[PDB]
Amino acid sequence: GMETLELQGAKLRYHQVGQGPVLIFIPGANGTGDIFLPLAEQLKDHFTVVAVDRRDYGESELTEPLPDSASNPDSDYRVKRDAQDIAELAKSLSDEPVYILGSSSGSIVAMHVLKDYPEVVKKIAFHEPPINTFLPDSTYWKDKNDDIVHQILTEGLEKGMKTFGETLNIAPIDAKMMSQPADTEEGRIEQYKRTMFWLEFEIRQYTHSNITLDDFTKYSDKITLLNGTDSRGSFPQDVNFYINKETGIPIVDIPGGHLGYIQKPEGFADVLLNMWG
Amino acid sequence: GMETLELQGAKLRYHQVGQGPVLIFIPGANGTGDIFLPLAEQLKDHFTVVAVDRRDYGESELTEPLPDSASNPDSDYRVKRDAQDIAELAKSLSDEPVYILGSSSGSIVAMHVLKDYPEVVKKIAFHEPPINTFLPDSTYWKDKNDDIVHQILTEGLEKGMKTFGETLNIAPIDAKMMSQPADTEEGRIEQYKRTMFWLEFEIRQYTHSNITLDDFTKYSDKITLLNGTDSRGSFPQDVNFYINKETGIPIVDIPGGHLGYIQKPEGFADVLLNMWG
Repeated sequence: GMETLELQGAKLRYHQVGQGPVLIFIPGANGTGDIFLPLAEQLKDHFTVVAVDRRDYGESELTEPLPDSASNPDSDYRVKRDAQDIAELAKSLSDEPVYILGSSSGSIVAMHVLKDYPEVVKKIAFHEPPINTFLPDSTYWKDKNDDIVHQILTEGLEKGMKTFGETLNIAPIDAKMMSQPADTEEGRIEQYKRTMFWLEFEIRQYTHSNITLDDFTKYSDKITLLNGTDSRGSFPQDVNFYINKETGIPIVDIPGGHLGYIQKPEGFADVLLNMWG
Repeated sequence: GMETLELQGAKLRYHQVGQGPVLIFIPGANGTGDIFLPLAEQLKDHFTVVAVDRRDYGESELTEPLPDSASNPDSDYRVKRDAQDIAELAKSLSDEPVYILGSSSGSIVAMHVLKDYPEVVKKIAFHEPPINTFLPDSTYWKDKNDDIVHQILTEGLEKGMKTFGETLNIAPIDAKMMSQPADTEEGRIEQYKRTMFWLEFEIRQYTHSNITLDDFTKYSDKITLLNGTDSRGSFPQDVNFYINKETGIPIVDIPGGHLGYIQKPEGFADVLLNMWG
């Protein structure tokens, strides 16, 4: 089983194995203490090894939502919160100061532990830290860092709905508006989760729904098949062409492309109104 | 404000505007009824226009978790659930059958409405549906569909931690293991959310933490700077080089690369044991 320390705002889960003085390992960008278990196995005879799931990852769970300003690139809430987690964890296990090793972003947490709770630090190791703040060329790296983040949020969205549109033969215009990044940071990540949910839970399950031609001839007099006039050649229109030629349901051409209801709202209306109004 | 219909397992939110017979619009892959508002504005004088947030998107909220088998590419739970939402929505607003238009995946929902609740369907329109099941070449498109999904889950993970590793000058080996896709579907999307959380809430906030050289000289006798021997040249090691040359904290070389604690667990141990044991 996995150990639990209940602290302010989170249930902190850790692995613990061995005998002796306490050795705490703080994980980097992966964030889970399991990456240290093959290391713990070697040291188990000489230290009580503690490998923590930092509070936002793995078996740890938040009992309170992250403060809203945590998304601000400048916030320091999470890194101080993680360091207090480690100090509180050391105090729960040992009456003397403990050994601490951090790697990558975990060594940055380790830097904040020494700075703010040195009383728990007997000895400490910083393994390959990527912090840039004190470097004479800090600005160069901080700006490089902000650039790739903003890139990835924007480029990840459009890269998926392109190979897709390209195999479905949709108009480039149409893929653009569909994978148009939102005008905001949270709205970019907002849109980003939807797009993943749509991938895993919608596209495969719906395009292979159990629908047959008998589901079109049954009430075929109630149906209309709509093709946009800007998006000829796309896979969706070939579907309509097949339904039409096997069932006799008419195809009505309607302005705009695959998003014609919002591309040409007035023309879409006029066709709908002529159809049903 | 936005309207609410409470149904089994979800609070279904919709927009409603206009006068006359009911016109329901079912959104496609974006999943939210707001995409139809410029269209509703044109029809508002001739229909009561209803533009639904399908239950997994937007202002709609699940009151029960999706059934676990929803992630199976073959599941039909969500598409039948969405169609029942529409039938229940039509019944709540109109004593006579209503007009229904679906687009893209929403027209696939519309196909399931006609099939299962035709009593609510007065007239119905399928706008450019991407369903392939009944086509003579179904298999060709279904297999194309599964391919891009499995691609995107795998290729999205590694594409971000490459431009990153390349600007931080980390060893290719090291980027590989860090953006190594998990051996499972949920574990690929599992790892995938962590990676996004790490982007937005960790990398910028930690690498620009407020740490100065005085946070290294203060208890510098307790500190050790660790560089892996396989990852020379990377940005993290230049950080250590700077700390070392400004403060006198020694650098201990330790086997493995940026993930040496798991790459060379036995060698990492021996160096740690010689250091502190």
